[PDB]
Amino acid sequence: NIMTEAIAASMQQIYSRLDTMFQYMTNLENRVVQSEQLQKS
Amino acid sequence: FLDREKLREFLSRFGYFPEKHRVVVWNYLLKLPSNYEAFDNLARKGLHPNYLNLKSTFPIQSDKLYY
Repeated sequence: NIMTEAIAASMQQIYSRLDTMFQYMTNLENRVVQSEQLQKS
Repeated sequence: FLDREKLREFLSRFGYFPEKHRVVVWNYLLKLPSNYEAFDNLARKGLHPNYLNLKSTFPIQSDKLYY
């Protein structure tokens, strides 16, 4: 019972949080994402 | 989000992860510098003779992917 669902349910929460990793990506590393566009041209 | 331990388990229980996040998962785990200057100076010089050419040995018929 636990290995089925207690885990599967608690493992939902992985994406519950990972779903927003992009929110940092756009604000984590973005200075580079951004600088490159000029430096390239 | 980030932390090798969280990711190790997340990537095992969720399984893999989605594409829009390749930048964060990888860059963290792989210690990437995001050395965009170094990369751009590879990108623009001109013609490169070793690989003009690729479909001859690996004939994947996509003129945008071979590019």
